[PDB]
Amino acid sequence: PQITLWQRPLVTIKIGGQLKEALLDTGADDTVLEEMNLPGRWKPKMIGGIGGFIKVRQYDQILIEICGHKAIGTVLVGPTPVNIIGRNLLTQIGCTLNF
Amino acid sequence: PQITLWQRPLVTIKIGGQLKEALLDTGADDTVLEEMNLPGRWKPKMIGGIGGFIKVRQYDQILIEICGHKAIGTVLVGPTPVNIIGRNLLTQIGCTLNF
Ligand SMILES: CC(C)CN(C[C@@H](O)[C@H](Cc1cccc(F)c1)NC(=O)O[C@H]1[C@H]2CO[C@H]3OC[C@@H]1[C@H]3C2)S(=O)(=O)c1ccc2nc(NC3CC3)sc2c1
Repeated sequence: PQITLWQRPLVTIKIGGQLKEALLDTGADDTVLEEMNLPGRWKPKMIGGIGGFIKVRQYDQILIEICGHKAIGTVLVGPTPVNIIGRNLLTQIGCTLNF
Repeated sequence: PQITLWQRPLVTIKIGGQLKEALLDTGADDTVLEEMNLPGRWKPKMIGGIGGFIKVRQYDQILIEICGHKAIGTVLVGPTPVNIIGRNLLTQIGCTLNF
């Protein structure tokens, strides 16, 4: 699709057997999801944003279906206020900005 | 232009007589710039992001030239780690996401 930006660019994702909504976020290097139940091992990481940092669990080689496209990569799970799809996965689905 | 997302989507902006770089950020509702010298009145505001909140100065009807396109709107100025162009201004320059 083409998505204009008059509203937040939310999409449906499927990850870990679960359906969620997430924001297509060109300002995010990485993908950060709300606390959720994922299988597998993970590693602790801290990440920064506008208001300081948060501790996240880093999961690698996770499958995520984003508005009907499949992608595999790193997903960070922790206390983010919004589910964010970052450039690590936006590149895999072929997303571009245009103006 | 069309911008792919293998690198951060940075652009040059001109605001308040000054040249800066900023990130085209579809995950940002509003535009948030580093502390900088802007003329005019402003109002205090707090905004939230991944790691808590920050206090910003809200300036309205500010002219900003973003990669060669002009836009007028609200700019929030405060301790953000990165200069962010949000959807309030991305819509004015006609920016879309595509995949
Ligand atoms: C600050 C930008 C630079 C980065 N952020 C991505 C922005 O798009 C976030 C998304 C957002 C939206 C809503 C709530 C949020 F909690 C967060 N928007 C944002 O703060 O906007 C603020 C501000 C704008 O107006 C309004 O609109 C939303 C909200 C409110 C006030 S990030 O989430 O912090 C991030 C994400 C991934 C990531 N990966 C990293 N990896 C390591 C470096 C390698 S670091 C890193 C940091």
